[PDB]
Amino acid sequence: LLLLLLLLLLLLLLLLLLLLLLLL
Amino acid sequence: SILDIAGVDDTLQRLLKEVWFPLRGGEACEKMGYRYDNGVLLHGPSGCGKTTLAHAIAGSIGVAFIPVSAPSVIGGTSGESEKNIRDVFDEAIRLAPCLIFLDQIDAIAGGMESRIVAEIMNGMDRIRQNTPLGKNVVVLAATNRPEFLDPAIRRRFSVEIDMGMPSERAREQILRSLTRDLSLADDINFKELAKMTPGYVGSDLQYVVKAAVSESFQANIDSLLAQARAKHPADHLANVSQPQRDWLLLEAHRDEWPSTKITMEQFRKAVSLVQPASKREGFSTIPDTTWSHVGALEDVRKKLEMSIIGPIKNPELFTRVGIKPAAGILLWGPPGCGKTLVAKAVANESKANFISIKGPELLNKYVGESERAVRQLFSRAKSSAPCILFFDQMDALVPRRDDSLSDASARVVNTLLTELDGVGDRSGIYVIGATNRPDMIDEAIRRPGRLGTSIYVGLPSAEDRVKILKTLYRNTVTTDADLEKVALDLRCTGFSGADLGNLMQAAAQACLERVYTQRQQKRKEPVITMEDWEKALNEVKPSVKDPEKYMHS
Amino acid sequence: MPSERAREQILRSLTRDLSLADDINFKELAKMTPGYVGSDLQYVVKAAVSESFQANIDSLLAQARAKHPVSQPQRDWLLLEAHRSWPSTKITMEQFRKAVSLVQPASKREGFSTIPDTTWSHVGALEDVRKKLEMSIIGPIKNPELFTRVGIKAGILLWGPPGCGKTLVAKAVANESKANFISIKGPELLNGESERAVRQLFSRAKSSAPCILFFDQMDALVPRASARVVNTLLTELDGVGDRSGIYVIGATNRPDMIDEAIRRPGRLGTSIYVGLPSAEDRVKILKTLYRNTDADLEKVALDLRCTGFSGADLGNLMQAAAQACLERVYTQRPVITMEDWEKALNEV
Ligand SMILES: Nc1ncnc2c1ncn2[C@@H]1O[C@H](COP(=O)(O)OP(=O)(O)OP(=O)(O)O)[C@@H](O)[C@H]1O
Ligand SMILES: Nc1ncnc2c1ncn2[C@@H]1O[C@H](COP(=O)(O)OP(=O)(O)OP(=O)(O)O)[C@@H](O)[C@H]1O
Ligand SMILES: [Mg+2]
Ligand SMILES: [Mg+2]
Repeated sequence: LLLLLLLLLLLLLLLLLLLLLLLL
Repeated sequence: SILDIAGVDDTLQRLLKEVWFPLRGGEACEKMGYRYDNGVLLHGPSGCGKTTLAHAIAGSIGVAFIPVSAPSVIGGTSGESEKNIRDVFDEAIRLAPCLIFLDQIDAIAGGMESRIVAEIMNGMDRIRQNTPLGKNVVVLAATNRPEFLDPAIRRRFSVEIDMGMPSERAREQILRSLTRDLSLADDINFKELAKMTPGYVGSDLQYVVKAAVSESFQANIDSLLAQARAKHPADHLANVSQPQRDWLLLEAHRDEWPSTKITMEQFRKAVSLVQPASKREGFSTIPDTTWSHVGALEDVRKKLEMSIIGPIKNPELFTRVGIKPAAGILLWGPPGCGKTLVAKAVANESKANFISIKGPELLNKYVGESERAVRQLFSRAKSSAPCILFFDQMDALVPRRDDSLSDASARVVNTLLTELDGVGDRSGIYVIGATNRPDMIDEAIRRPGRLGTSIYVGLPSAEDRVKILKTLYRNTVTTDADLEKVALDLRCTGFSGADLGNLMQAAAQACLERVYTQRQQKRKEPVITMEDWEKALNEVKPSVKDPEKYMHS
Repeated sequence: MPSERAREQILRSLTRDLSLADDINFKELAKMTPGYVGSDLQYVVKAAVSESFQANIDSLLAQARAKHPVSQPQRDWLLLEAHRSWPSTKITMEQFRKAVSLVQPASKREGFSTIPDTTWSHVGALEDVRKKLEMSIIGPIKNPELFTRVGIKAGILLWGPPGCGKTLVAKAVANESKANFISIKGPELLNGESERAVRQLFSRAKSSAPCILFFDQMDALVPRASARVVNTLLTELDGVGDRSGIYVIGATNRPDMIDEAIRRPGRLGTSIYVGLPSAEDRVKILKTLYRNTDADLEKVALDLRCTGFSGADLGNLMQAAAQACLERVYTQRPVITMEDWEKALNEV
């Protein structure tokens, strides 16, 4: 049998930083 | 043979009643009437002697042995892979009792890939069925990554033997066993060799013996080089370095050794040349800072030499008075006062393994990998115990769990808190934390078991600055009577350790300006003089403007 | 979990074909294994059979050591390699008792524990705390229908300095009322899988009622995940203790680091301050550490300086004294003396 190179997916799921706002 | 594998006394004790017994004394089980479904799994650090032990045991038991290599299972067809496996579990059953060794099982037990695992797991049930129950068949699997095994397979291996790393008593046995066919001197203290090889495995101790053998032949190579030099009068002596000539000289003949023995001095050299596999990645180089680089701070030095440096050197003397060989210390104080300096001196004066974390260095943008770095941080710290973990600027790694924290650093603070809980009292891990803003670090990190020991490093006193200024000036080369006057000057009232270093640098720069003008009135050696200190005191101000802030925390 | 009576069948079923003894009665080893389950009693049988087979191995070594007059385990393999029979024995009930202790119940991995052995004698003081505990947690367990007279129809809170027996108090409470005890740490629960573990703890407690859930460092679990762990916990603190007998005990340092919704009438009741042991208690606390490694202990500790030192803080005093003990050794060139303690009271 021949072994083949296949393209697949990934999960990744990076986490991003955020900026907030405050009251007086 | 069994004689060739040593230091596995605990492991060989379990393998006697879990592998040897249901292969040679199966009649007793037949009389007892008890099926043996125990799947024996060998796991531990790579190089601990799993493959070698499983072959020495196989040759000693005497029953039929079927060595299996995971890469060799694949033959070149999807269906042929199951043919190789179906020809193993059938042969062992047909030739029962028999021993199956699935070396590197995780290589085929992590399409064709998904069917090998099914064939392997079904083959173990046939062992329990197609057997007289008095002639057991034991399948032994070895792997250095037990977590990569398919849970459908690892569940079938009830018996798991963790060889782990050898202890001081065990490493002495390995060293004696390895140096058994060699010629040795009389100064060789195998007990001393075992003390200074922590975190080593059987493979690493084999490199130490191998390194010492090469050193024993160093004298036999220089003599060989000298003969080549005497044969070629001044050959390749120009534009060729000495090591390059040695290769060229020995390349010439290639056609044309006294039997010496290994001394003890060569064994100490061998240990240094061999880096254990546990220290290949993740460990920092030992700092060049000694206690001679640390001026004053005697109170901090005594606490560090009694909680970290002490227990490492004499683990038995300290444990008699209830001083466990593990500590967690949180150095805190105003910046520039020596929190990092003393932590670098402790790492260098304790002769132990050192891991340094530069603030939030463990954070990763992917899910889970940031927390796995923290868990891996303490995994290799245990394997190389004693080890010193230095968290520099720790207020960025464990911030206060306020409302503005996000569900990413909280998951790291919790992981770091649990890992500090898992560090035992006799583990050998000495965690040091340093921060100049203790009001931003989580209060949960200061519980006992965690960094519950706090050492305050603060501004020096007037008499203290004299010790620090003398220390700094001594390590860079005015005499010593003038240094007391400079450090006791009222212009240095708030100077920290860094400010005194800045003061010395300012005086050095003032010297060069004087030297530059000195060499212009003569043309047309720089030494720091007392007049250079006079103008250095005027232009240097303390960096810590409000020291009360850093100690009210 | 299987009941005490139900575990007899499991022990008998596994040992159906095993050569047993008349001394083996399947009632003694059942009452000693409360938290053991079918997967745990399976390993109990395995250990006892292997322990029984240990006699067949040690005797065999004796039969081979005589013929031939390197550590001991390595010698055993060599001796048995030369030979390459076995008397048929029976499992002894004494071995079954030892095999029970060898096999670790799987409930420890999940945090479940049986009825604690700790009583109020182990803890000190709490003469006023005990009066309140016999009506909030200990009270409404022994009397599931007596409190219905006063029309009362889910747990309390504990707070104080750390290391002051707050965990010990919860264990003692579970012993007085004869109920199971489940101590789960805050950070350990936090795993989006930290909410399943909240329901799992209550589901296990309900199936093993009566039981007590002790959330030490609960502030790390529900500080004020923000609306997931704190919301799943609320749904389980409502229907608890009425017809189930479960009462959740929480521990922290101060009664403000946990969510307001947790502290409400119907989920958590009173808040009890635990800490600062009295002089009588601190006598045994200091002797607790010195026991492992009585004149100066009742003098150097019962002074007016070792008053605010908590149990965790008292360990520093011994360590500081121990550090000065080794200081004296080095200056004179492993025994703690009175002069070591005097130079340690004022540095802690
Ligand atoms: N206890 C020991 N005594 C003597 N030699 C040992 C010991 N442990 C290991 N060795 C030697 O070190 C090497 C270990 O190789 P081995 O294949 O046994 O490692 P392993 O445990 O199978 O790990 P891995 O498969 O991950 O490489 C061998 O050369 C073996 O002779
Ligand atoms: N006690 C001391 N003796 C000698 N030199 C000192 C001393 N304290 C500080 N220094 C000098 O100051 C330099 C910087 O101090 P260091 O980095 O150790 O302070 P720190 O407490 O780590 O500050 P930060 O909180 O900013 O990290 C040292 O490398 C050394 O040159
Ligand atoms: Mg191997
Ligand atoms: Mg620093």
